[PDB]
Amino acid sequence: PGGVPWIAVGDETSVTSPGALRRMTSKDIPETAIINTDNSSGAVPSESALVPYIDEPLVVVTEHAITNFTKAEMALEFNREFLDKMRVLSVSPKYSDLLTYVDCYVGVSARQALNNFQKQVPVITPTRQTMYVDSIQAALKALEKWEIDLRVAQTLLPTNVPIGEVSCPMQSVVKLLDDQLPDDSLIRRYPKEAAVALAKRNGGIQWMDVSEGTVMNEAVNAVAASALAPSASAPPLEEKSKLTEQAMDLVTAAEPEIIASLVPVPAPVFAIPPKPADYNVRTLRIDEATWLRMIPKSMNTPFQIQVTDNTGTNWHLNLRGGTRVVNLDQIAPMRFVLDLGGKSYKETSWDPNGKKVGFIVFQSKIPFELWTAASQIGQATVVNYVQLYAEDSSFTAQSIIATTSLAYNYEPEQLNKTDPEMNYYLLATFIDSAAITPTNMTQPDVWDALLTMSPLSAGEVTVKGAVVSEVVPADLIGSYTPESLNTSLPNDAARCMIDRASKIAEAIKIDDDAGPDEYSPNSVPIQGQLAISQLETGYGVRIFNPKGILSKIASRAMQAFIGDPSTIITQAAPVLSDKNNWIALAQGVKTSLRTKSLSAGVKTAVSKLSSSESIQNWTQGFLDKVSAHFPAP
Amino acid sequence: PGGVPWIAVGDETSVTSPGALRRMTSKDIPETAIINTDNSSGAVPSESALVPYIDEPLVVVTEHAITNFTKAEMALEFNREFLDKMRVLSVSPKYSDLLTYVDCYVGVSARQALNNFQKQVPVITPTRQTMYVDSIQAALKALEKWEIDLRVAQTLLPTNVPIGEVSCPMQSVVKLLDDQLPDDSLIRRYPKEAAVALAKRNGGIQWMDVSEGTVMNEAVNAVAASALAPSASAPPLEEKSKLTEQAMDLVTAAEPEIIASLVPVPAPVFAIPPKPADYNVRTLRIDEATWLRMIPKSMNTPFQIQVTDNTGTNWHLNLRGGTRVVNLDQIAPMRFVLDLGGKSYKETSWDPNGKKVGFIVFQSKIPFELWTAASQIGQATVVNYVQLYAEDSSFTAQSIIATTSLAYNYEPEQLNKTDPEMNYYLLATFIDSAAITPTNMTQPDVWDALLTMSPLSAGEVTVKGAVVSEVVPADLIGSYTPESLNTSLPNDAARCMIDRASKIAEAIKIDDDAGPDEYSPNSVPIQGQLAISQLETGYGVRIFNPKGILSKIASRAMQAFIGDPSTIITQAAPVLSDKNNWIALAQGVKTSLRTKSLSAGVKTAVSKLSSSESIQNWTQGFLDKVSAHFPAP
Repeated sequence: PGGVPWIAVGDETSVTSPGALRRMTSKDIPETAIINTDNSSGAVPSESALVPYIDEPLVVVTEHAITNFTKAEMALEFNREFLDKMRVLSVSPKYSDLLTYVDCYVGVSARQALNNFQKQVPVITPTRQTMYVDSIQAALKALEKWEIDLRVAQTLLPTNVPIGEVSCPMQSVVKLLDDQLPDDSLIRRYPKEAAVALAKRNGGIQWMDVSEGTVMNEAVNAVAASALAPSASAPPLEEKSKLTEQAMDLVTAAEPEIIASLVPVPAPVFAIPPKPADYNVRTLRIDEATWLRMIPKSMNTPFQIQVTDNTGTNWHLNLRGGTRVVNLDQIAPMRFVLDLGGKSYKETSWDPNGKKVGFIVFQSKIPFELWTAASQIGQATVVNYVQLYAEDSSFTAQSIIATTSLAYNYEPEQLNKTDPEMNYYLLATFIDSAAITPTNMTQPDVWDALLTMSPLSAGEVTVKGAVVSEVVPADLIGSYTPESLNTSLPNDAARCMIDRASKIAEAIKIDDDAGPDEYSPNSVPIQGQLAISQLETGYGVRIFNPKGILSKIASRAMQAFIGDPSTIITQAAPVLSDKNNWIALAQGVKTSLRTKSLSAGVKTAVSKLSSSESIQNWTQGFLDKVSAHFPAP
Repeated sequence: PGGVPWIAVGDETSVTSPGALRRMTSKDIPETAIINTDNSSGAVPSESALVPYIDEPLVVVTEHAITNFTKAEMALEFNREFLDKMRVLSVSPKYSDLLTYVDCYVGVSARQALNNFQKQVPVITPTRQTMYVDSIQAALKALEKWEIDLRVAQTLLPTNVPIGEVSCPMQSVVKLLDDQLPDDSLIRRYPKEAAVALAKRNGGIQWMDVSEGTVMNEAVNAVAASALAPSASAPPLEEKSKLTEQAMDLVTAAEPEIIASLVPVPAPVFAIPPKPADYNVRTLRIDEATWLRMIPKSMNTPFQIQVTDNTGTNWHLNLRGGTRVVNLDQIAPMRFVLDLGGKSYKETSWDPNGKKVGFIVFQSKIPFELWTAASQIGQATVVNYVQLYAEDSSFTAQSIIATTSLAYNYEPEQLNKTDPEMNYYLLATFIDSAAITPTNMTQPDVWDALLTMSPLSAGEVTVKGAVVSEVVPADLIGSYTPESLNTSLPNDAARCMIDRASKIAEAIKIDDDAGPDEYSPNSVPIQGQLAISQLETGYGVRIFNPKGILSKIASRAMQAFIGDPSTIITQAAPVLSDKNNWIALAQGVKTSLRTKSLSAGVKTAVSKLSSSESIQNWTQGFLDKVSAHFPAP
């Protein structure tokens, strides 16, 4: 049943009673007290001075429990011949001898025990338990180095054949092990023990008995090894159970009820651990990356400003048309690592070497692109900076900046944006103490490098470059242009949904061994979602088609999904763009995987035996070599 | 008890029995049917063909129905002698006689009635109970003119006195009735019916009987009169058990636990119906009223823009420095109504008469402070406009503009706020069909007016001209300047803290009767907070003051709170600036009322008495005038 035994003190209490039950202890059951535990293996100190005599509680043991603590005992008992050599655990534990039975009220809380009066409930003290588990693990610790030697013996040459059977003279095989087992092995010390230890765990390996001249099968797990056997027709039962589980282990952890939701869904339950993303800021098309800002080009204006850092060091820099900043608002607190290294940045009178670059945060009410003077920038700070080095590269007659790792990360906490009229801008540019001539340096920024972007808030997701509290996974399907997707933020909705939906794809592969252009238990749900869409009364030019074609289209379309999951959100993909196609896929994945009955696909069934029979030939191939180079009298 | 009777069908059920019971019906107890009902008053017809012959549900009648429904009957019998004169209702209904005492499982639910079983329970059907009040109620209509003419007889001359007794010959007083009662009064027709009627409800009025030649008291409500009658030294009980009632009732409405909350509190629960406010935009200090936006001086330029109306009509209106607008953002929709009567707006080349003014709404990303051009208004629409009339005023030789009602109700769901850097502005200026010379009219705006803010919300509370969904009543104390209030919006937290604390302010006065510079149970919770504060060492110079000083300071301050409820949101209020003083007062009123024992103030107790015998003294002299001018033979 489970829980803890109880005793009744009310003497007139039946159910739902104030003070009916109390805990059972060792004064209630004197036997369940640690002086009456058998001193087998010498666990309890016999000398009377060291025994506590203080009461201890009682816990109920379930069936499955003893079913495992008994099983754990046999970990020792494969190696018993070796244990006796080590003079340890002479008498086996026998878990059940540690048990004890009462028929008293059983339960976790007394309210539940009050009506649970079982019979012959096994019981044990917590201290007697700890006396047991350590004993097993004690011997397991003792057998460690012996264990490795047994494995290296078995794995030196094939002791198991996947399918069928093989044969080889014994004197030949032991001799080949003589010169390859390490000298410091305990097979060297104790052969006769190892020999019977092997034969307990392999039906093939036997040992004829010199007494009566008899040889026999000795292994103990005969019932186990059957389920691991290919038949004349299909693979072993074991993995055929396993595989369909792992498919359901994925479809479960990918929680399809979310990725199918046609309703507003909060961001955190939909977000997953995102991945870093990479960009080259200069090269972007501005009309796409909606999270960028750019001071307009071609006005001739150009000026200088001075901004300090946390230390207060005053600097100088330029701003000019064409310069770009990121709009720090709603950038879903993020991280910036920019590597200027590998570019030239050399002017006719401005060498990049020696100068400094850095990040510059901004605060100014006027929108960024309307900046035209030093007055309106308002509040600004320099958060980080480095000093550059330049190196000559393969392209002869030039030099090239060495590696940089300008770091910075964004956190809304410090900024504390409460004024609904505030603006926030980040920018990487040359920085120096002295002023810069407006024409002696002519770059608009230094954003012409490699930018690696990494998220910090995994509980908040942007969509189309804009943060949002909730998302609707249904409506994302078939709404992205690959121009846009490359310019997406690393913690975008699709990013979390592309790989999450990819997680569905592995299941389909692990279940579907279908080739090109034929139906499949997971390609067919699309097919139904196609036929009915045809038959309705609608726009355009209607078209009928026989099911011979309709069936292929789904299979042709599904093969895309495993081939690339990201294509479903790509705009106007032939089949997967539509949502009704998408949903009908994400339910069959659940249902098909729940109706399989210990089966592999026809093509997987046929191939695996043939791949298996091929190996068995190679096993006799190796064994036949063992004999010729190690004969027998 | 109460609820519904239930009859049994299984007879073998104890608890959680699914359907053991069944709703009893009038057929099961055929005494509760309308063919057996006592037809006293003759309500139900007496012809078989005109009778429902259909059963009805049963409802249980509880103690408090019987005590009151019957008690309602007696209010009829106070006027029996006229009812009978009208030959109606010869037999009084006797509510209880329409019941039948049964014993069954009774309860609102069959579940709860399952174990709730009773004995001799009153039962009635709805139709029977409906008819009973109809019998009562139709008589109250019958006495629709009698009772009015009854009261005027009592109210024409003082029949009741607050204290003591008075006297006047009955011969005289009746003679005063005859010449001052309307000829149509029912008492003119039926003198003796009135005479018995008044004697039942007034002990003083007692009639001699010619047979026995005796006379005695007659009133039927002597116990009731003993509640409203004062003692020779104490006020009446009823009006005391009535005052403490009001005071508690006001506090429970004021919800002291909110206005004493030390942590954040949501807005819609906190706020209550607001009152319209008024401001003078031209006269507010632009720094104080943060909900204002205005163009700097010193630009030297001036420009005109075209804006369309909802009807597509186009209009021209000019702009300059100091032209104030209002930030429609963080306003929690208001009603903007504008009046112009009483101003001049007359210029050397601009006669305001005949022109038009209107509210113009702006939508731009560009912040209003940095406008200079006509291409950066953004989106505009003349949301409303009205014509102008002019008349001459007390100032000789110049006219004045007449009443205007230019109104617009701000409503954010129209604005469709979607851009975090978008901006909204509202203007009030002149509008003309064609262009207007920027020079001949040099008013920056018409914002010199009497604008009335009317809130369109109660769940939305602004603070310091800015909205917030979370208010902390503790921190509103000592945080408003005498100016900052006069810049706030009507839907402010303070005006919500004020108009609520007034009821707490009003609550005190009904109980408390202190005066100048003496303590009270309600001024004392302040005083407890003062001793401990000065006792602990603070900052500056520690000073010491005996308790006599503290006692006055608390009462004086509590007078100041009663004098002006709005004294606690101020800044630097001498005593009430601190929350601990405010908090302790808040919790102290609840105790001070619940711990009264039918008590009343000590000074008032004398005053109530002393005032009353003056009323008696006045009354007697007035009765004397009756005998002087209606002398009995």
